[PDB]
Amino acid sequence: MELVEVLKRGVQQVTGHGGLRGLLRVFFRANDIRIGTLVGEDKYGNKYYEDNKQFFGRHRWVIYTTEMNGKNTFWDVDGSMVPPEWHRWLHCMTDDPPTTNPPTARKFIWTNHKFNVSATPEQYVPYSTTRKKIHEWVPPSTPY
Amino acid sequence: TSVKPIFSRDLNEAKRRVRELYRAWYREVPNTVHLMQLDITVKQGRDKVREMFMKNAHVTDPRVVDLLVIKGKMELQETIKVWKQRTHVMRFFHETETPRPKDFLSKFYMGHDP
Amino acid sequence: SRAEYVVTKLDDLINWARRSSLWPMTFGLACCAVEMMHMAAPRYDMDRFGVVFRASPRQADVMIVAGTLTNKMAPALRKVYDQMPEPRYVVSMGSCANGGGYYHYSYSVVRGCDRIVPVDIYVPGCPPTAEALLYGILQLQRKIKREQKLKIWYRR
Amino acid sequence: LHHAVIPHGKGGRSSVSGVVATVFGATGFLGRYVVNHLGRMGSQVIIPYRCDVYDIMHLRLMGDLGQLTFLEWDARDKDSIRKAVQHSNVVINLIGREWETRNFDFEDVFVNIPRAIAQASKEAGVERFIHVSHLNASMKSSSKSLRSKAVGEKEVRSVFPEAIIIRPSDIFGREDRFLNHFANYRWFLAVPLVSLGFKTVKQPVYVADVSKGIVNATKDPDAVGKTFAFTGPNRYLLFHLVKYIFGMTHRTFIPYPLPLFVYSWIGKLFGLSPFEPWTTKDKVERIHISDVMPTDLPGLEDLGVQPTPLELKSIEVLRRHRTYRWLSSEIEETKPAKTVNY
Amino acid sequence: TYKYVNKKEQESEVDMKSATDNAARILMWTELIRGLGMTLSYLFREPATINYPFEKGPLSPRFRGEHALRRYPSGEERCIACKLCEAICPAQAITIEAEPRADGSRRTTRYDIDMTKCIYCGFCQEACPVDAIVEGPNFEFSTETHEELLYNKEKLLNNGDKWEAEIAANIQADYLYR
Amino acid sequence: KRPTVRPRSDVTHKQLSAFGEYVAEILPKYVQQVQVSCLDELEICIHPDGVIPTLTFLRDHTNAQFKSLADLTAVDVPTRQNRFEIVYNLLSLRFNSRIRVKTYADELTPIDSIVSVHIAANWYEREVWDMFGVFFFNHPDLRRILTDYGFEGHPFRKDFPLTGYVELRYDDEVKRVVAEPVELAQEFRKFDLNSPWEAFPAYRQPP
Amino acid sequence: GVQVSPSGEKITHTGQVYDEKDYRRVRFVDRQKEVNENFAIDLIAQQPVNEVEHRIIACDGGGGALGHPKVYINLDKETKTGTCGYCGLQFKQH
Ligand SMILES: NC(=O)C1=CN([C@@H]2O[C@H](COP(=O)(O)OP(=O)(O)OC[C@H]3O[C@@H](n4cnc5c(N)ncnc54)[C@H](OP(=O)(O)O)[C@@H]3O)[C@@H](O)[C@H]2O)C=CC1
Ligand code: SF4
Ligand code: SF4
Ligand code: SF4
Ligand SMILES: [Zn+2]
Repeated sequence: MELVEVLKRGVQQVTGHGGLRGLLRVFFRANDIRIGTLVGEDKYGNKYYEDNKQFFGRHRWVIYTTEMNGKNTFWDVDGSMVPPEWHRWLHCMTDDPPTTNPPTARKFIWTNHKFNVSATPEQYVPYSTTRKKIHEWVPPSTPY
Repeated sequence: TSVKPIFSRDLNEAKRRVRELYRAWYREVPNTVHLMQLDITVKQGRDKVREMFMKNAHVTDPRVVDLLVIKGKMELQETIKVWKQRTHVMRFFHETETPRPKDFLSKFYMGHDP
Repeated sequence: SRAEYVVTKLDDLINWARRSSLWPMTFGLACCAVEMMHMAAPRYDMDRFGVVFRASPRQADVMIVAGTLTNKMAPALRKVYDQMPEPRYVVSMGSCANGGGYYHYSYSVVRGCDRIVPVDIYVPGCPPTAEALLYGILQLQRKIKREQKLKIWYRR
Repeated sequence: LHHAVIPHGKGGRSSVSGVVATVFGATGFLGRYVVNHLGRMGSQVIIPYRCDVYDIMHLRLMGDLGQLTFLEWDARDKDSIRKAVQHSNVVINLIGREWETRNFDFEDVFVNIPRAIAQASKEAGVERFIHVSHLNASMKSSSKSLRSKAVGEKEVRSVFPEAIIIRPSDIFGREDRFLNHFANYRWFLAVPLVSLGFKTVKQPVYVADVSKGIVNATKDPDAVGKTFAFTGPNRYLLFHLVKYIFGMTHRTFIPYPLPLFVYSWIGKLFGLSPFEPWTTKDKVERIHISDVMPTDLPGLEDLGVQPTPLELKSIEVLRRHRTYRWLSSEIEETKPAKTVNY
Repeated sequence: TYKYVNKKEQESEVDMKSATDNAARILMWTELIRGLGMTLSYLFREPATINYPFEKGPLSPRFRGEHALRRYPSGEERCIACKLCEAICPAQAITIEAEPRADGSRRTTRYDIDMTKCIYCGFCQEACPVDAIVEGPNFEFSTETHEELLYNKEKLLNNGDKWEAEIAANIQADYLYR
Repeated sequence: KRPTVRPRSDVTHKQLSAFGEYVAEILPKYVQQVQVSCLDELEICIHPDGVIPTLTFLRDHTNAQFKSLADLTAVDVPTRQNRFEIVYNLLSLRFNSRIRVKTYADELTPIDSIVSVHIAANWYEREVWDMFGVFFFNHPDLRRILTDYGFEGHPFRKDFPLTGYVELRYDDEVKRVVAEPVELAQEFRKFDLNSPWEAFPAYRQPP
Repeated sequence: GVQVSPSGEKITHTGQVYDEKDYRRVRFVDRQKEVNENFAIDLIAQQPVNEVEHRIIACDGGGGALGHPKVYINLDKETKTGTCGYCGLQFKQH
């Protein structure tokens, strides 16, 4: 009956990630055994998938890297790791992934995406950008 | 001249209300210090009550005095009940602000204030 | 083996239990708390991360200061913050709570809850998207993930 | 005089006072109040810390946007001190612990570190350097802590002349280790004392008076090579002081004699605990050392701070030791202690 | 036109069957077992929850989030120090102190935004006549200290050498509405 | 024809204008300067001593059943000697009309309360006092409703600075929330936006 | 095009740096002073000077509505080259 059909789909998910070790790397790391079409990959390592059958919101997902900039992000995975060209697609702002519709290239757009930094070094520290407004008087260097 | 009265025929009559409000506070300092755990002793609490009155002892308009008394009773109502907590009652004592100086030379040394 | 190594694993154990059981306090002041409910709503369930709302400060680990903090309320917020047993965390949410926000220049708004409670993470926005607060909660969880409290104890 | 350092404003937050300061004991008990009085006015306090970033959390108050900068360091490891005392104008060294740890002796917390802070500050080019010792810091002393501070006080001055050596008496405060100590003797049925506390005189000083003194020590043009002694008034007798603590903390009072040799060995037992010990052989001797007179030193009055009597600011700390049926009692019902000029 | 919500139509009409229907209702909790039925249905439904870190909820091109100072394709800064984004900002979050750039152009020497004062209202991007300041989709930039939310021109150009691959597509897909 | 300009239903201007005169000659002892605006809304100015008779009349009278007190505001105008211009907006639910009643006041010239007539005033009635310092007679409770328990001020007065005179912060020396004089980190930037040209010639004021 | 000041600090495109003796440098200790390395003076100069046929040439950002307001330059000068006021582009004739 239909119960065999769904139990057959479960076998596909549990045995559709290369092997056992492949299942482990995603089950405890993403809590999502689903499998869908591989739309593309980043230069950092992020893998983007899509499954049109599922409902809105759950039909596009990432499997993040294990390392982005010498960070060891196997566990410490945060949302600020999707590069801009995919952040548009992953958030359902467009139907076209950057694999088929590449972003316009410019000589000043960042090549290496930088995740959010809040407590690690290489942190943002605000400062004033204007120069001095009042110049003091320098006295003569010799008496009288 | 020719201004309508508010709870005061003349200054002397309005001075009785102030004396009535003072008797309401002097009887009240020993109950707030205990009802809400204040770090002050009753002797110095009554001093602040008296001090807040000498701040306004130079006024002579009957209408103004009545409004001062009306506000004081409201200030007393919020203290009779514990509507205003230890944070609000201890706000009068100014236990944190640096004592602003009076000597001109001290003012001249720090800041551009007159 | 070294005694330091065992210490860190215990440090990571105590931190882990404090990461996956982060109970906030039903303390939404105004107008960000509507998006603090959406965080509790079906789409962005907080029970996923073992995050459960509890009314009593005595049983709350984190305090989400969401909404404008006014002078009349300032004494109450500090009192509630004091009641939370340590270790406790504060997650300032929204512009009104981070700084003064839209009411920075009003006469009855404390310009940011950082003046009254020590804030651990600031979630910008007005209101922050339910994801923006969830990124804040997760970024708070990664803060506990690196405490080093038992590791320093061996060094004392 | 860089234009940034010049003082500005009416005094308070969001102001400038030109008191860029490196406080090396901010996480402690006296450091909390020193930073507060620096941060209450306009001062950029650099707070070196080795603790958890959680234990320094409470210090992110009492200072406007970016008036605090937290840096990590290790006392043994050089080149982390210089990185913190580089741009500062005044360095306030409050480092001090009342017991030995596995890594740090008293020599390594009262003599070595102040030398490293002092040497790293003179080379850096600071103007002042405020140091804290104890009033009973005589070389000819009995406590291991007091004697070490005596050497550290001399060694700090030799490396860094024109230092300000502050010598507070036993400091009492909210999270202190003086009134919160005797008040905690209730957990044992009685309060052991040496010679019932007679022949011992204490001159407690309030923290805010001490921190006001430290904060005004980085302003007053004089007091650049002087040695102070913040003692406070009302030299009580230890029996009368502890009897008064239980007067506010309406518990009991059952003093009894106890030789100092037994009362030290028992104290030495509590010093074996890996955590913060309750008592130690060194803390037994400090509590039972008569405080010298302040005659030959300037003191608080010569610096612009009014000493605060114990009776005024004792209920703030001893309220939490009361129980219900005595939590609401006031200062009036205590018959305060008797001062002794002995 | 009104509508009665809790007004009985006609009453005083009950027989044994109607009487026993109410007895059965009250005396066997029929309308409470009816409420249980709905919750039981909901258990057998797919939860709406989405794994936030791995699948992120939907947005729109007009979304208003982190700020960003844009540049022309050549590389030149768009902002020309016209200073009417701080005229309309209803929180006085923006400050500008522009001076001539020594090559003749009118450019800014300070463009600091206080993200703790900002209310993400979008008036500054619709006031700018060169699209110099925009608001990219970055809603996730929470920090661990108040200071990193006080953005300055250097941060705002970094956010703008980063999200242009996104910001350009968003503007290119809603500028016709504007 | 003119999609921009609002349609003008001049019928409701005549009805209001007739009623304003009807109220004017049925209560002459207090009524002053009844007027009707372009936007068809009536406006009656009343001597402050006549607040109760006018408000009681406009509620009970059969032809004026203004039973709902929409709000009780107050406009501060330092120009005029009687600064505070208390406003009463009223609603009918019978004749489907709104009527405004205005009186003047002063920081030393209180006004009689209305809680006897409209209980809705009660909270609005304190809000004016808390915000403008306009004492009201015969009120039951009359305490601050909005401001903190320790404001020695009246925020909505035009002579009150926007940032206020006091700020709250937490202090460890005293272990409670304390109050200190305000020192803003970035001063409020007052924008001088007024144009120097006569936008509306219909409101010219000759010298 | 970022140059380091003698104190080792990085100068921004607005020419700012903190002196070696300024106390405000503390904020950068254990952190970094982010500066945008894509300067605006240098990038705009690397563009070629366009040559047109008319003596009056329009300039907009290029995309029309995505550029800057429509302006008109005068190219009668021969010693200098006309510059658009919004974007730093340049135009000549001949
Ligand atoms: N009764 C008193 O309190 C008296 C105090 N004093 C002096 O006051 C100063 C501080 O008083 P108090 O604050 O009450 O004592 P605390 O122990 O409360 O202050 C300890 C401070 O010193 C730091 N510290 C201690 N040992 C080391 C170390 N080995 N390496 C680095 N940092 C260290 C602590 O850092 P962490 O928090 O990481 O331990 C903490 O910041 C001391 O110098 C003491 O001698 C003088 C007379 C008596
Ligand atoms: S920050 Fe915005 S959303 Fe949050 S409380 Fe303030 S106004 Fe409301
Ligand atoms: S989004 Fe609104 S509040 Fe924020 S900077 Fe722009 S104009 Fe100001
Ligand atoms: S960002 Fe735009 S509106 Fe603001 S000053 Fe620059 S050009 Fe003008
Ligand atoms: Zn151009």
